[PDB]
Amino acid sequence: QEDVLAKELEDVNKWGLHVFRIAELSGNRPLTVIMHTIFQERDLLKTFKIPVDTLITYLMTLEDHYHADVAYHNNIHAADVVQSTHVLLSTPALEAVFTDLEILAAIFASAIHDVDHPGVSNQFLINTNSELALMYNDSSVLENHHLAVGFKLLQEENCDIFQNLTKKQRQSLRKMVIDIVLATDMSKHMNLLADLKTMVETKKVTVLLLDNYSDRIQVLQNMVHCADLSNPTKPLQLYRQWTDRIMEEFFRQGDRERERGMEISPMCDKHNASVEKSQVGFIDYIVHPLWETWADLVHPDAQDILDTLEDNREWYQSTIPNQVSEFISNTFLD
Ligand SMILES: CCc1nc(Nc2ccc(CC(N)=O)cc2)nc(-c2cccc(Cl)c2)n1
Ligand SMILES: [Mg+2]
Ligand SMILES: [Mg+2]
Ligand SMILES: [Zn+2]
Repeated sequence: QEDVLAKELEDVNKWGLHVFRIAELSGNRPLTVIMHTIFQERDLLKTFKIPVDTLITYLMTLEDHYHADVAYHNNIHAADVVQSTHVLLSTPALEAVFTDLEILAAIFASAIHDVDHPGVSNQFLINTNSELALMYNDSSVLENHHLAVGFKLLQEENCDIFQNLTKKQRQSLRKMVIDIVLATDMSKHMNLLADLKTMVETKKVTVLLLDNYSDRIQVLQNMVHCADLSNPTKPLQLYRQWTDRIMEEFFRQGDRERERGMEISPMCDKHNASVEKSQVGFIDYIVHPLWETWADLVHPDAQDILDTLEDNREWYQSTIPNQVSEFISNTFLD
């Protein structure tokens, strides 16, 4: 089994890693083994003097605080966004652009970005007056929680993977990670995309040239957001599993809504679902516009990702036997 797991991990730098197989082979530890592999490959243990046992202990605890019973927002998703961010960081157009600390920030933000997700949306938590929505005053409720948990876990026994960073490095990493994870709040999508467009319009090359924090952090925010919305750009066997998982999670939120006598949210009604038309809409109004802009920023590095996305759209279009539009307006606008 150890030999087979290592053969799968050989694809860690490739778009389309068999992350589900890795989850099976690791005894459901895809986040831990993927993060460890990535930390080794990028020499981040040596650079930031992170003891290996400390890394593993944090990683295992982080992974335990992802909910295994939640169908999509679980440790397998987290592992995937980590690995996708890892690949995007190595695109040719960004060679030598980011420091090691910025790289660590992006990867760490990706690892914690959904930790302790309950499998229901921000709008559900707000509308049911949940404890979390009360704690966070209705704004980026989940994302503020993921951050709080991700950092609090560093305080458990032998979990402080940032113990040998300088005070300035810790502060700077924490500021970046907060900015990145808050930008994963889906309601920020349109503003993020607008800002990414504007940056592409004024971009300078030599490989991209990024002069200031503001431009660098924008690119990292968008990167991780692209990684979070990367499933439809993956090989179709992977995409299809991610779609089945997200619909299961949504339909479960619908069932909770139904039991409380609430109006069933768009995309959450298992009795009135249009899975394939809804993916086509998601790709057309959200994922293709974002990834086309990312592809411009890194031109021509992301051409194959775009082509896969377009092929994957045709497949869902071809398997069709209020809701999309209401879901989009409520989810991706401020
Ligand atoms: C198969 C990949 C996938 N991922 C995401 N990601 C996503 C969208 C919204 C949220 C917020 C939430 N409701 O939890 C979270 C993730 N959304 C979808 C989706 C599904 C149906 C319809 C739409 Cl517009 C989007 N599909
Ligand atoms: Mg999230
Ligand atoms: Mg409580
Ligand atoms: Zn996510």
